[PDB]
Amino acid sequence: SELDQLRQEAEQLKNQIRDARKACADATLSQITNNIDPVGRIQMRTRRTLRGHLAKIYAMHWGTDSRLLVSASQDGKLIIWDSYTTNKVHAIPLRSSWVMTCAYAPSGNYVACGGLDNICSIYNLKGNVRVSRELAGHTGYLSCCRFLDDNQIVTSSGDTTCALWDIETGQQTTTFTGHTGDVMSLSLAPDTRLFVSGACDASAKLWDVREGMCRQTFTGHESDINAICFFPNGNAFATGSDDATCRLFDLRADQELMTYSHDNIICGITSVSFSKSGRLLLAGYDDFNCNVWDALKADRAGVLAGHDNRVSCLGVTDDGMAVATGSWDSFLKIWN
Amino acid sequence: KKILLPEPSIRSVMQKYLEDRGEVTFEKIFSQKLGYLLFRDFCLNHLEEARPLVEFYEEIKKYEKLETEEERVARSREIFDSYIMKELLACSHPFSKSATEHVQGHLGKKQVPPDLFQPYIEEICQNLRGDVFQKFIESDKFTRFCQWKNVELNIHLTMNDFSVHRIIGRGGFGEVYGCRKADTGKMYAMKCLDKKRIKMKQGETLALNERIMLSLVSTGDCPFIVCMSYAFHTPDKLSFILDLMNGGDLHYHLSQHGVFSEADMRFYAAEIILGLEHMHNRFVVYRDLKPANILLDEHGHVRISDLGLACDFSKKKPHASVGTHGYMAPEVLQKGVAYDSSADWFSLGCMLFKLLRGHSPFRQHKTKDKHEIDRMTLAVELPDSFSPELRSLLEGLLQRDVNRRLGCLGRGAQEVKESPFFRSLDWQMVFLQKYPPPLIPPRTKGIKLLDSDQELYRNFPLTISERWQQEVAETVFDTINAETDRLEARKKAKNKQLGEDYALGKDCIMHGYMSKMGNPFLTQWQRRYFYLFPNRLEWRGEGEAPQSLLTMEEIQSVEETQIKERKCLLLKIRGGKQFILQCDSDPELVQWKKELRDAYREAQQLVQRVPKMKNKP
Amino acid sequence: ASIAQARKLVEQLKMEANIDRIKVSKAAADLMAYCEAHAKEDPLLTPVPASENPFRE
Ligand SMILES: COCc1noc(CNC(=O)c2cc([C@@H]3NC(=O)N[C@@H](C)[C@H]3C(=O)Nc3ccc4n[nH]cc4c3)ccc2F)n1
Repeated sequence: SELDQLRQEAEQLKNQIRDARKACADATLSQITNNIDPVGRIQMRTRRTLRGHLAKIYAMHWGTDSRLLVSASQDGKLIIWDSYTTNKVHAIPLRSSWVMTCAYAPSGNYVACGGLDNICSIYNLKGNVRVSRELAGHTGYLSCCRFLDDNQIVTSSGDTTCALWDIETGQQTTTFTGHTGDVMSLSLAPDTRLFVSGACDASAKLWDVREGMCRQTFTGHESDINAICFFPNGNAFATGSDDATCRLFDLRADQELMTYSHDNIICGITSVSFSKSGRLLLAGYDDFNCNVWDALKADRAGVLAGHDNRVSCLGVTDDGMAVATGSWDSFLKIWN
Repeated sequence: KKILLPEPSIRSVMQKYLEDRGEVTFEKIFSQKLGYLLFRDFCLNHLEEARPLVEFYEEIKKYEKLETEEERVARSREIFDSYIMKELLACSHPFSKSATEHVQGHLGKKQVPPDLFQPYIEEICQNLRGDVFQKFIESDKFTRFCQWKNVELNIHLTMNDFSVHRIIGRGGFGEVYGCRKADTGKMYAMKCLDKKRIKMKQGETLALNERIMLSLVSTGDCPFIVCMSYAFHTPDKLSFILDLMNGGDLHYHLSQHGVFSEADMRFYAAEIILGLEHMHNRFVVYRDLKPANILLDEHGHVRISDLGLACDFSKKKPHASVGTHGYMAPEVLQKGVAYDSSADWFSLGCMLFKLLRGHSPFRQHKTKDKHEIDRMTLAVELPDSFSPELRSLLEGLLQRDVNRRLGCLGRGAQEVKESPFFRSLDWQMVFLQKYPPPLIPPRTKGIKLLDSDQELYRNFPLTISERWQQEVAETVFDTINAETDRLEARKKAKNKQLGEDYALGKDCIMHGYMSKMGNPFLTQWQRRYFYLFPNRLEWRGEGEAPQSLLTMEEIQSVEETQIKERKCLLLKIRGGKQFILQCDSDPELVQWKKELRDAYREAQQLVQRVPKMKNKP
Repeated sequence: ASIAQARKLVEQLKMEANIDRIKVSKAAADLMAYCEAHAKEDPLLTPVPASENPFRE
C-alpha cells in the first residue's frame, strides 16, 4: 500500500536526520568549555517585591524600557508595574477570568493576554485603557503571545498550532501547524524572522515567520516542554520541561548541546531566560525556586529562593540589569 | 416590625433563583397579584408601547364585574369605540380578524355577556407575552418584583409575628384566637392546636390532613369558606392562620335566636352551597357539615370552617364512617361503602332541617342515643308547615339512595341552585354577599413528645402565595414601594458623591451580600459584598475594592451547617481550612450553594485539562 | 490514517533532512565566543556599581 511506504519512508527519513546529526557530534559543549573559568557563585538579592495580585500569577513580560512589566494573574487582571518604584501604572480587569499569558509590545503602547477564552486580546495603553482588538481563530487556549510590532503578533495555543495575526484587520494571516501536542510557549528570534515553540509532544520547532513553514524539530525531552527562550544571538535556544531538566539546542548544529539537570531536582521547569550575554540561563521551577545555570559549563551557579509557591514565570530585562519572578503566591519579585 | 425590602442588589441572586425553576415567564409573573401590579406599573407609566394594551385589558376586567346588561350595553360600546374602533381607523389594531368580529357581532345584536371580550383577553396576553415582557424583565420594575419575591420566600412566622388577642373558639385539640399580623396589620384568626393533646387522642393524622385540606381550597379567595393564609408550629403547638370570623357559629345562634323561618334559612343555605361548590370543584368532601361548623362574620354572612374531617377524593373515594351523627348520609354510615360529594348534599339537608325545627331530622324525642339516630338514616316525614318548594328541596337532598339525591345527579351544585326553593335568588348577588343576613351578631398532663414525634410536623409549615400577596397588596404594598423608592433613589443620587460597578463588563456569575465568619468567640460576622467568578470568589467592603478572595481550586466541598439555628454554608479548603458563610434569606442561601457547587466542580474539571494551570507532583 | 497527511509528513521531513549542518565543535565555539564578547555588558555576570544599578538605592 502507499500509506505503508509513507509511514516507512518517514522512518527512513527520521533515521537519515539522526545520522546527519551524529555526524556532527565531533565534540560536546562541555568538552569545548572545559578551559574557561567558572562564573563563581551568583548571589542576587530581592530589590523589589510587587504586591497587588490576589491569586496565582501565571505569566509576565518585560517592556523594552527594562522598567515596565506586565503580569497576568489568576485574579483575572493584568497589572503593569513600574518596577523602579513598585507603583501600579495600570490595572486591567479582563473580560475573561481564565487568563494564562501576557506580553508587552516593543513600543510599549499595547499589551496582550489570553487563556481559556481562546482569544488574544490587545489592550491599548494610550485617555483610557480598553480592548482595541479581540483576536479569535484558535480552537484551544492561548498559551503565549509575543508582538512582532504594533501591527503583527505571534500566538501559541492548545490546539497544537501557532499563528501570525494582523492587528488592524484582526485576521489570522498564517498558521503554523506541525505539533502533535498543546503548544505551551513561543520565543521570537532577535531578528524577528524566526521563532521557536515548545509543546506537550516533548519537541520544539523552529518556524519562519514569513514563509509560515517549520524548518527544524528538536526532540530530546521526556515530557511536556513548558518554556522556551532564544539565545541572545539567535543561533540557539533553551527549553524547560516537566522532566526536571533544561536543554540547550543549537540551530546550525541541529541538535541538543547541553542538559541542565540534577538528581537533587525532581519538579518541572515553568520558565526560562538568558542573561544579556547568554552566559547565564535562569529557570523557574515548581519547587518554588529559580535556579541560575551556567549556560556554557552546565554547573548550577545560583538559586533564587523567595517564593512560597510555584515560580510560574521569569524574565531578564533587555539591559540585563534585573530578573523578575512571578509565583503562584501572587507576588512578583525583582532580583538583581 | 414592618416589612423591610432588600436592596436592589438582590436582583442578581433572585433572578437566577427564579430562572432555575422556570418562574421567569409571562404566565407565572402576570398571574401573581404583586407581579401583575408591578408589570402593570411598568407598562402604563414607563412604556408607551404597552400602555394601551393594559388599559384595554383592565377595562375588560372592569367590564366583567358589571352587574346588569344596562351597564354592559353602556360599556361594551365605550370599550369598542375606544380600544377597537379607534384602533382600526389607525390600522394599529394588533389583533386577529376573529377577535374583532366576535365582539362586533355581539354588539350589533345587543347580546352582551360578561365574557364578551374574552377572545381579546387571550390575544392581549399574546401581545404582552413576548417583547414587552422581556423589556419588563430588563426594567427596574422586575427588580422590585425580585425584592418582593425574596421577602415572600424568606417568610418564617413565629408567635412574635402575631399579636394574639381574645379566644373565639374551643375544641378537643386546641383553641382559636383572634390576632393581628404585625407585618401588615391584617386581622386574622389563629387556630392554636396542642401537640400534647393531639397524641393523647392519637389525632396526629387529622391534624396534618386539615392543613392539606386547607391548602386545596385556600386558592381563589372563596368568600364562603374559612381559608388558610399561613401554617406554622412551635415545639408545643400547631398554628393555623385563617380568615377571621368573629360572629360565632350557627350552633350558638340557633340556641339563641331559635329556629329560623324558611326565608332566614334560605340565606344560610345559599351561601353554604357556594362554599360547598368551592370544595367540590376542588375534590373535597366536608363530611362534617352542621351548624357548629358554620361561622358568621361581623355582618352575618357565613363560611364553612374546620376541614379536619374533610378529605380529597380526586384519586380514591373515601368509605370511612366519618362525620357527626344525625348529619351523615346512609352511604357514609355504611362502612366499606365508598361515597362522593353526596354526603355533603345529604348533610346539607340534615342541617337545613335543624335550622327550621331545632333538632336534627333524625334525632327523635330529644334522644341522646347514637345507635337510634343513625338507624332512622337507613320516609322521614316533614311537617305540614313546610312549603312545597322547601318540601321538594329537602325531599331531594335526603333521598336514601344516591341515584335520586338532589345534587348527585350530574351537574353538581347547579342542581341545588335550580331548586324551586331558590327561584327568587340571583346567585351572582349571593356570591357578592348582597343579600341581607337574617342574624347580626351583637358585640391531660403526664404526656411528652420529641424527636420521633416532631418529624410528623416537619412539612407542616406553609405559606399560601396567593393569600400573602393579596394581604400585602391591600395593606403596605403601595406604602412600602414609595418608602423604598425614595430610599433607593438617595443611595444612587448620593453615590454620585462617592462614585462604576465591579460586575459589569466581565464574566461574573453572581453577586450579592453575604456574611463571612471571623473569630467565632467574638460573634464576628463581616458583612461583605461577594462576587462569584468561574474561578474565584471575591468580596469587599464599602468604598473599597475586593482585597481578598477564595479560588474554586481551594474549595473542596460545600455543605450546609446549622450555626445557632441559622442555615449557613461550610466551605472546606484544601489547606485544612474552613470557610463559613451566612445569607440574608433562604433563596440567597439555596442559590449560593448550587452556584458555588457548580463553580468549584466545573472549574476543577477544567483545570485538570490545562497543563499550565493544574497541580503537578 | 489519511493518505494526504502522510505525504505532508514525508515532505516536511525532507525539508528538515536537507539542511546544511555544522560540526558541534564549531557551533559550541561561536556560543562560547559570544559570551566572552558581551560578558562585560552583562550586569548579572559583572556586578555594576550602585550608581549604575537602578535597583540599589
Ligand atoms: C389539628 O387538628 C385539627 C382538628 N381535628 O379535629 C378537631 C376537632 N375540633 C377542634 O379541635 C376545635 C374545634 C373548635 C370549634 N368547635 C367546633 O365544633 N366547630 C368549630 C367551627 C370550631 C371553631 O371555633 N373553628 C374556627 C375556625 C376558624 C376561625 N376563625 N375565627 C373563628 C374561627 C373558628 C375550636 C378549636 C378546636 F381546636 N380539630
